[PDB]
Amino acid sequence: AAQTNAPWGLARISSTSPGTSTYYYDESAGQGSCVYVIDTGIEASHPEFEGRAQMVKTYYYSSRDGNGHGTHCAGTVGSRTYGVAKKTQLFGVKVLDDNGSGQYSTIIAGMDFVASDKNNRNCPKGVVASLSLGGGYSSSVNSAAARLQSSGVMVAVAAGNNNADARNYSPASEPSVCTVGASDRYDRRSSFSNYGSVLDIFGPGTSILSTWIGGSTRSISGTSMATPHVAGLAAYLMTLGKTTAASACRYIADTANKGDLSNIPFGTVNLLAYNNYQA
Ligand SMILES: [Ca+2]
Repeated sequence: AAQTNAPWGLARISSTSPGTSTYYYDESAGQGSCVYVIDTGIEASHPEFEGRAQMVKTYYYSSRDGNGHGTHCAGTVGSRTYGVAKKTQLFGVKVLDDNGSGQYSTIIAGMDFVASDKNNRNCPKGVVASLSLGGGYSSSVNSAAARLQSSGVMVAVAAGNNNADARNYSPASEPSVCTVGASDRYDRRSSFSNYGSVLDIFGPGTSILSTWIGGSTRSISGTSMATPHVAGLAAYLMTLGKTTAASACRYIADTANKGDLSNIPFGTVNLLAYNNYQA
């Protein structure tokens, strides 16, 4: 399949080189997979989700996304125009309030929720979780991310936006999950992207167009935006039968564009997520 004039990040993920604008992907499109977006929520009613998004949990007085952040992320995962996995099922878990904030304790609870909740969902091709959030190092937060992963969910997390070593952030520093740095359309490490040995992969994160609340769209930037590209990619690859929740991060690293990014600090992987799709 070919989507012309796609957001640059979608095009980049199906390309061996920067500077193209068409997104190429197998039409299976992540059908039969599920992605949990653990964030400010999802405006499920957005036309771009086509009935494939649902709120499953909130820790606040509402499950609506009163921010837009969770909605943007979900859109990059699986909206029809702005999504990597255009046919995946999207499940929203509101651990972050409408200011985008959340106590670590609620975030942990949300991770443990998904690990159980996938047993109440129909996801024959596999389960992915996209965590575009983080804070300072916490062993409890990392442990929760490690449980979610061990349970059979492909866990993708943001490296963080401090232009700093991600070892000092959680869940970014957890070894057993997929930690995702950000790049721009010229293949530079995004100026705010964290780095370090704990990163597993980079995805598009600068100037990323996706869905927003009020049924609109906008371009914003962050390792928050890179993460859902990798999450959507994993879901897509799982439906293709190429990989599984336990091996998807490795598989993506293995099949990545390699050595192509600039301003990657010494000791950080130079790998850009790539679907290796041959149209
Ligand atoms: Ca990691």
